[PDB]
Amino acid sequence: AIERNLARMSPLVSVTPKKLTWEDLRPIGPHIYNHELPEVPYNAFLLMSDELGLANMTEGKSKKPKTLAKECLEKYSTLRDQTDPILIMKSEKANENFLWKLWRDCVNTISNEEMSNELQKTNYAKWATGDGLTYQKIMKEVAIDDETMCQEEPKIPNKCRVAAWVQTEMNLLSTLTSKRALDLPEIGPDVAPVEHVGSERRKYFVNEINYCKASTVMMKYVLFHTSLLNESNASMGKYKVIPITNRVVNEKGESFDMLYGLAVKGQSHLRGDTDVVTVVTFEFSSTDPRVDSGKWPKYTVFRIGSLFVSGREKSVYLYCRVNGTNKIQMKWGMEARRCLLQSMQQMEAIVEQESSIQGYDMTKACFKGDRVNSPKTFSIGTQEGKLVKGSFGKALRVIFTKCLMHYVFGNAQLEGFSAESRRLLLLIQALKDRKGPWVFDLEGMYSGIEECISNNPWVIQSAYWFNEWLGFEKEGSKVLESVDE
Amino acid sequence: GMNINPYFLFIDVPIQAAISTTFPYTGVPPYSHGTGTGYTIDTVIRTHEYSNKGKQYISDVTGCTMVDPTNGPLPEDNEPSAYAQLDCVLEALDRMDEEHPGLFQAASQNAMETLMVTTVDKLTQGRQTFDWTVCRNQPAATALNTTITSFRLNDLNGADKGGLIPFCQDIIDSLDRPEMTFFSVKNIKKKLPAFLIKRIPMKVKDKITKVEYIKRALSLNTMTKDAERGKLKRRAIATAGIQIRGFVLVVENLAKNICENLEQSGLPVGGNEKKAKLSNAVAKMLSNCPPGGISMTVTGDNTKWNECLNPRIFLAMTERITRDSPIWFRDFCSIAPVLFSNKIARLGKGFMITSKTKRLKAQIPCPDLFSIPLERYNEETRAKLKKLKPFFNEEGTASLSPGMMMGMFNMLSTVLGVAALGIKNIGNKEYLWDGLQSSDDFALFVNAKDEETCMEGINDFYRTCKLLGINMSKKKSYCNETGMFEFTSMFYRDGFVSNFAMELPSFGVAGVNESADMAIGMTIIKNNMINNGMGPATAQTAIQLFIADYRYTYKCHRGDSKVEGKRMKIIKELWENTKGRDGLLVADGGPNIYNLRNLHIPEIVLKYNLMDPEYKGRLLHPQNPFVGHLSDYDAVSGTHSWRTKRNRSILNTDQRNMILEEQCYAKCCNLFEACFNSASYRKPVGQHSMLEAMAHRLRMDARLDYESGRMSKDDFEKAMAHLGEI
Amino acid sequence: MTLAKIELLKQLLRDNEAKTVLKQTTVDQYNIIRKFNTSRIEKNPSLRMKWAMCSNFPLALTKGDMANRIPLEYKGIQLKTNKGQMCSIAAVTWWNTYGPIGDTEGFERVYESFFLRKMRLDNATWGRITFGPVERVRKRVLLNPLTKEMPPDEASNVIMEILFPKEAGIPRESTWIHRELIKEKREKLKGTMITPIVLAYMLERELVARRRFLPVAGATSAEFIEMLHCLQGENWRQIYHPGGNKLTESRSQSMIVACRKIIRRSIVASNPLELAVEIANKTVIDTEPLKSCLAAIDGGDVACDIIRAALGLKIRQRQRFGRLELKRISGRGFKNDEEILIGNGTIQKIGIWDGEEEFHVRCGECRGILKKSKMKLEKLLINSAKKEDMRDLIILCMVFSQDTRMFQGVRGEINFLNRAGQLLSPMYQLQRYFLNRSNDLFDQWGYEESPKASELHGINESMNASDYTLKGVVVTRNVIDDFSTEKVSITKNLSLIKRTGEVIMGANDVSELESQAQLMITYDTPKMWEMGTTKELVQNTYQWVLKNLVTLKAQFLLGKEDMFQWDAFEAFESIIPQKMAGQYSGFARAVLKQMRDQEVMKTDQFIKLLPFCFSPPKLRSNGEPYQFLKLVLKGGGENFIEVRKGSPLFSYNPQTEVLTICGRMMSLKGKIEDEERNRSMGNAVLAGFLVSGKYDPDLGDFKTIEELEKLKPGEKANILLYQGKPVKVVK
RNA sequence: AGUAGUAACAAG
RNA sequence: GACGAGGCUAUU
RNA sequence: AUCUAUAAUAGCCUCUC
Ligand SMILES: *O[C@H]1[C@@H](O)[C@H](n2cnc3c(N)ncnc32)O[C@@H]1COP(=O)(O)OP(=O)(O)OP(=O)(O)OC[C@H]1O[C@@H](n2c[n+](C)c3c(=O)[nH]c(N)nc32)[C@H](O)[C@@H]1O
Ligand SMILES: [Mg+2]
Ligand SMILES: [Mg+2]
Repeated sequence: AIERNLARMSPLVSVTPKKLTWEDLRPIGPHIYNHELPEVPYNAFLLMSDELGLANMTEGKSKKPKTLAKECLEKYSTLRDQTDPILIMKSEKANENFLWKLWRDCVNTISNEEMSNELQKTNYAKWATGDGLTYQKIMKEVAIDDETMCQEEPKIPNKCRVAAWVQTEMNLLSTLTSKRALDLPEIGPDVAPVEHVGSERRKYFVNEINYCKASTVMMKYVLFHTSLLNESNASMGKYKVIPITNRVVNEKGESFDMLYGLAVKGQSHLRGDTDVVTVVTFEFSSTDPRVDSGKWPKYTVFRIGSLFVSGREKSVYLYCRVNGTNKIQMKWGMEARRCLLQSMQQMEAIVEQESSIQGYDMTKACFKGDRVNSPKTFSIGTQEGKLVKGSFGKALRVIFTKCLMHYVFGNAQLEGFSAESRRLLLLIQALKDRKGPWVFDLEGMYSGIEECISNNPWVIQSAYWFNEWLGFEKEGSKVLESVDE
Repeated sequence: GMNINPYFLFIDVPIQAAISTTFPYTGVPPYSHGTGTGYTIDTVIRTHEYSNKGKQYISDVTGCTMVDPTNGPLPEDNEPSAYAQLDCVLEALDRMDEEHPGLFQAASQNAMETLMVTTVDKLTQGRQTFDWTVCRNQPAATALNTTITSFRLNDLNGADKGGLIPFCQDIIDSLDRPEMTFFSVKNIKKKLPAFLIKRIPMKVKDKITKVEYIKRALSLNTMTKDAERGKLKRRAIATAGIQIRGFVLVVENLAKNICENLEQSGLPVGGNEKKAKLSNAVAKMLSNCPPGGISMTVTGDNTKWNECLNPRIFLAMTERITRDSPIWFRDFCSIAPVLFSNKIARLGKGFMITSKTKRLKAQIPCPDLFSIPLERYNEETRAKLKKLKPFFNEEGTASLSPGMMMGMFNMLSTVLGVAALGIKNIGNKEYLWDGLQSSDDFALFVNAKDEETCMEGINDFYRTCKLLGINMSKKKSYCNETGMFEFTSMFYRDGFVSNFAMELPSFGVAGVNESADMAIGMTIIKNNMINNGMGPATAQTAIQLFIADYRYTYKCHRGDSKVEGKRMKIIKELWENTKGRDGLLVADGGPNIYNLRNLHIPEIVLKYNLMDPEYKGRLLHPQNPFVGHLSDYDAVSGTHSWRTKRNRSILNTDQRNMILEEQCYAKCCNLFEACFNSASYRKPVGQHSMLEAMAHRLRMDARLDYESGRMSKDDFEKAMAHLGEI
Repeated sequence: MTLAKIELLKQLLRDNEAKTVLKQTTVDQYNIIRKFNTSRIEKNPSLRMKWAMCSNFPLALTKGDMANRIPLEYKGIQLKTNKGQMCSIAAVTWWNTYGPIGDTEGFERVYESFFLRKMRLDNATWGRITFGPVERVRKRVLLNPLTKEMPPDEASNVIMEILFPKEAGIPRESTWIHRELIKEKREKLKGTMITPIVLAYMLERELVARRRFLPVAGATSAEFIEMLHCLQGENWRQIYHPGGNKLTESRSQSMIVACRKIIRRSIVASNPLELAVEIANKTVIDTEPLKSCLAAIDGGDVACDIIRAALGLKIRQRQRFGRLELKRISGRGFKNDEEILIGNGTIQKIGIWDGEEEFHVRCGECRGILKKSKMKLEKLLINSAKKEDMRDLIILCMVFSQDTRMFQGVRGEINFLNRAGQLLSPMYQLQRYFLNRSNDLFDQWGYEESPKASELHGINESMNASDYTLKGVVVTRNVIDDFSTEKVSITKNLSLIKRTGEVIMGANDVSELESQAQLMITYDTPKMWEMGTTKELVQNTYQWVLKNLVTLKAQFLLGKEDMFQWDAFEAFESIIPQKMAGQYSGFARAVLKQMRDQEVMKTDQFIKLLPFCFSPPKLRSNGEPYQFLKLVLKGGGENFIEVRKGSPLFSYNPQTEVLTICGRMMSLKGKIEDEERNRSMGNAVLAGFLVSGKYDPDLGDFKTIEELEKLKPGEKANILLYQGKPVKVVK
């Protein structure tokens, strides 16, 4: 029966096999290169590379977030007492007067002798938090009778092009700093030799990750989300000022409490997991928003003062933004430390491979080299169209930053892009291994990839990076086409 | 300057070796919002589009519009097709039977034995189940109890016999009753000023007609799925009722028995067992490659797997498999495909229409979708409703004869895929194909003399699958030389590589309680070390991160820390009062002493010798009030085995009557357990009433106490009087 | 409290809803109404817990005096609600700080298994940690040790007997073996106040086994599975010595595995006896020398006896077939693979033992002498013992004999593969199948007149002596005192010969089945890796070649044949099947010689082929080497080396100059000449063949190995090196 | 507004 | 408002 | 030689555009 049915089945019913070549792999998402679209704006819940933390020496006594914020503001009294705003940039639909009033109310509430962080429900606070904005629910009969009630046209995420600030953020977040933010608790003493090996390797890995800017940003996110969830549960019907705080340790062992800004939590009656609580964030920064204005459509920036870091003083701006979050996002922010694991497990695996090839632990050799082996190096990036190499620790920091960005910019667009581009990556690997891959509908796969590149900054930058790496891989393969031929 | 490109890692590491970095599972999983009606209507429309060239008629039992693509015209293009040919399916099944003698007979006999020794309580083992009495979703046990009670109202007492077979006979008979009486839920609305509307549910008798009951029995309740990774767009899932679930079990058991003995099936094996089987199969295919030839592996997914598979083909499959079985079992196995061929899809909550200027919103339910002009719907919804109209039922449902929206035939769908894999050749051509199947995912190994012959074999396999109603996705499938492939998200590159990312979400605090969560976290770390290639340094870091997450979740920071909190004050007081502080649990502010070598030891046991006697006695108090007690029996678990009172207090709903029935059941069950201490450990058996069993047990206990001196004359007389009065 | 229960039932029966629920709900339907719940269970408990811990009173208190002991407030912290009383986590902390002190007898008893686990960890020694390839196999293994193990149904029946004897139901005969145990347990729990269900799961924890599929490498005993996460990864091994005591069966199995590995390594060496002795003297089974373990245990296999003879010990010719011990008396058997048709109709591949053999058979108490022949059970002389033990011994002897009647007596379902497709020993499966269904075996075997001799009488299928008895079995009154010896001298080739010179055992009788030892085996020698699996050996050999690449290449260019002799290559030779070792050696030597002499040298191919040049060459009758497309190695279908293309064990990327060996990447940068990228691979794939030019269409399709082998010298041929790259070669 | 994204929340 | 199947885990 | 045998609840992972 199968033979008879296949005999009469049309030839048009075909899998249409096509041998894959490097020339068939085109760049993914060409629209990210056309300047008609606006460059993708900054939409992360908090500033990451533009963050500025007011530092106050502590005595290892985590008194209270309110007391910490008050003492930090007391140290920087000029910023605390700045009352007259000089507007620098304004969000399209924001009321800069209301935002400045809310900021001043936050500062006054933090600085008052009272022990509470509650804010009154004033006109500007109500506007900022979005009070009374939910639609009234009416009966089905009246709505059906009412001809003006129509189904809303869904809002689609818009299309954006590559923005250089994502590359800048990647470059800056993966660099080493002088501050440690990780607060890893102790474990039991090592007894088995495998435990001692693990501790010796953790030394290098943590020392590499703990000092990078991405670790400090991740800790800020984790602590803020923890505080926000606690406040949302504890204070459902109150406006609360939640300081954005961190604790860092210098290379000399001295600790600092860092205040990056203040947040205002709106009413939190989150019955559902996707229910939204509005958070109004006021974050200190030194970046002038006008240098690349396309990055800050969502921010209302005032200039509030200046600070001294060296012989040249640096301006201090206040980035003010209305934002929102839900319980799922708060829960997943409290557990962002897992980024570490995903970066560590990968890199450790590589080290283990080398160990199996050498017959001894290769952590020190991989990180810094030894008598018999030169330090292991990875292609890390580009500089003026030429491939640049970096150390093992740099690659570890890059992978950690990538995982942190997966958390920060993660949504359905990133998920779909990751899956489809993973299929494409497997095809490229097949090409590199000289496995002679074949395809059936390559344009369909490319369309599946490109359906997910709309406005996620990480997805757009990932498409750009994928195209760059694919070009480099084509250049490399050009030499593999003339072996025994 | 120098710009970081993370993809450059792949220049040094092969994609498979660094595959974990392509899974962004530290980010928030996508969640669905609002109604799933749009997705359900899209599913209905697409299911009917893939079968529109089939036989369209009207059901004489329900009056629904029915589409039958089976034995329909062969496809003329590469679009998804549901026009499976019965002859080709039977030929594939006969080839499978020839290659595995006695497999169908053994599987059918084992399934029949299991069914004969299966009780009605097997149906309580499900999650949210569609309840026809309330036309809602209720826990599987609740829906089963409601169905049993309603059947009792309609002279249907098969469930008393205890077996699944008499209850399924009762379901079949219920389908024939001219009318149905049952208990349903009715809400009373009260006006509580704030004004708000307060809902008070209660049970009330109700009656429906034969056709309405049949449509409810065949109905599927549709909802939206959340927390799904790797998908840009959301989808709708479906759940069936008790009538369907009764019969799905036997078909699933039969298909599982068949699949377990197929070397080409990836089900029901999973985890390390699946890895071992797959590795063995790949090695076998590698060694079986003809010399001097080419072996090529196709990583493939099937597109529209559930949409295009037809329950009629499944009925044919079941009839073929149970060829040598008694007639009763063949009918029993045929029931489920029949019910699925006549299934009806409930379309969900509906849609929402709003006035932006007036700031108003309203929910139009499914029965009233066409009550408003289609111009008041948005573009996509209007088009979908226009396409849905022919299959729409006036009560708010849709006829869904084609397709497999439920997705309850994973094993049988795998059997069909393996039957496709078992052809291995068309027309004596110079190629041979084999492979592995897991539902819609497959890996196809084709051995031939050159690449072109392998491509011809792949095309032949594609067309053969088309003949069986299976559509290989040309967009998400690819092929290469054997040695590297992907199957069910497992990546083989000269062996299966570890994928650590998929395990990341499990490294958090479980959310049972402090002690259980500590145990779960340590066990997760240990098993990830064993299975997912997690090195010792990463394992220790995972211990540290879990400890940090645990301390912040349970507000049990180190007793020598300066963190603030209601619990932390007492934690610091305990830290001051304690001498052997190394024996304190982490939940009590104690230090963490876990390392790699002791991940498998519970925390209390690990610190047992270090505890101070007073702290140990307080912690392990037999009568601590934080753990439930049986009623006063002693509880050996500590004070950290507490339970959270999960009160699902839906806002503005006052369950003054549902809670009453729940409490009545609880009191009866508690008394029964007090009479029968083994009931919790072993399921009690018996077709007699609980009252009679309890009465006889108490009579025996009283008499034996009297004879043993445990009870005196007066108490014995009282007990006998009460028993006789009862 | 019977009267209290009766009064409670009477009070409950007043409620009409409760009365109707009790009257209409069957005992079976209780299991339904126990799970009745009007509300769905909340999902995502992690988020629910993170949210609830921020609440004020998320914990439920059990009403009673102990809940009342908790103060309403403590230093400005409200611990309990002032319906269902709720408390804060601070209430739990307060109880742990100032609560009443209780007796901890219950916890110590309920979790005794975990305390044994902790003690096993504490009384353990840790060895060194080694870095290197570790090939792991996924096997179904036991997770936790159990003193007594039974299947879940038996354990459940025993637990019901111990804890709920009244409502236990039918006294299943399967519980008989455990009756004594039950009494013992009822002794310990007579006056315990612990809730019975907790005790039941304690007993399950003590009795019911948990078996899971896990990746293991050389240590499958539960004591080692407990520490598996620390034992090894994919690239490192951690020596571990668990505390407690280990069974004799585990020691015997581990020593059998060790001896088989030693023989397999030694046979390919020059003077195998000396190497075998050297390795054996340094072999430790967990924490005891191999020689001592061989001296103590009374058992083993051919390899164990050979190692005993090599060490100067006395050979014990004992064999184990599950339930019975068989001591050789006379005769030598040979195992051959053959497809046997089972009674069910399915042909199964089984190892059949030929020849005539005599065995002292012991099972429980029953003893006997078994005379077996190829595929036939000649005779079995038995002594009177327990009828049950007598019939188990008889059926065990019949199945052990591989008789045709036994195979044809199968009527039902027999699984020779587990759900993962792994091969289960056919003979043990047959033994298990026929143990519980001996009726069909006896019916198929046949019967004949019982012997009428003075001391000989038959036995029937009715487990009693009678005038009818099954063929072959004969009872005797000649009491035998079991087994309580021979003297042999081990020769150079590990063959055991008597004083007469006849060979009684040899290295060719050792089973080739690779198995996972139950106890960790260590070799206290720097060349321990030579006793590893095929993949580990391949990776280590190629790593050694890479480490000495420069000196090896220099010796090759200057020297001619001394480079082919190395101990690393000797270890590599042990994983090559001996049939092809000489042919592979000839092929590889010819290829390397042609690469050198013709000056077209390719480093990747040289490295790939060098290990295969160790065995003495074995050319064809016409004086030319055999030609190969791939060199197959022991174990698995993925263990082979492709001459032309890459292989799962060996692949080379010329673009990046990266060698992938068993999944590990190494760099040839520096140890390579870039000009080798322009060099043609067609000169290093066939012995005696050199690339003559471009692929000529005139010659036709690409020739095969046998077609190449028959070509005359100076003749061209089209060759496909690999996909998309043809070439033509000449001899 | 904002969150967000094919449909919701922005309290009931 | 959150289904089916497979594997693994914890608990009674 | 683990093939057998295996109560219930819950969690995590895998498996339409
Ligand atoms: O688990 C494996 C092995 O380690 C274990 N085993 C074998 N011998 C022992 C002893 N003596 N103590 C503890 N454990 C032991 O059983 C498995 C054996 O696997 P394998 O080596 O592959 O088995 P083998 O190849 O030897 O043949 P097999 O039929 O499985 O029998 C193994 C065992 O039985 C002996 N045997 C059976 N028969 C019918 C034999 C025969 O006819 N002639 C001879 N000479 N021996 C026979 C085998 O020789 C072994 O003793
Ligand atoms: Mg697939
Ligand atoms: Mg799929």
